[PDB]
Order: sequence, then C-alpha cells, then structure tokens
Amino acid sequence: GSSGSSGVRVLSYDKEKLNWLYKDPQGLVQGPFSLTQLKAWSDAEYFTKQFRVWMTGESMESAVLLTDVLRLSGPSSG
Repeated sequence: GSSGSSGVRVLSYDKEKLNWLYKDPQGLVQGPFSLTQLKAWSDAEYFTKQFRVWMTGESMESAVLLTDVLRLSGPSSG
C-alpha cells in the first residue's frame, strides 16, 4: 500500500510493472495490470473501444482510453 506523492512526480508508461487499474462492467475495480497485459487483451478481443484505464492511485476520471495508451507508449514511425 504505502500511498503518497509530495507533488508533480514523474510518471511513466510501464509495460512491465502492474500499474494500471480498470473498472469492469459489473462495476468493480480490478487489477492493477501492466500495459503488456492490457495491450495483449486489447489485441485479443477481451475488451471494447470504450475501455478507459488509470494508474494505481490516480483518479478513475484521469482514466484515458486504453486504445490511446497503446499509441502513447508503443512503436514509433506511424
């Protein structure tokens, strides 16, 4: 647990650590998950376009679209 943050931290898009929460359609918050997992599921027909995701201890409302997280942290030249 051990939440905190003094100020404007750096934040990074980790495909490695489990850092990204989501709210399911039962209404429950699950996870967190890594961007590799959320990506692979977004690449595997587990989810729909209207799927936002937020980092561990951010607001559910700073949740961005998963399909843009995939573009934000992803390959260059495109």
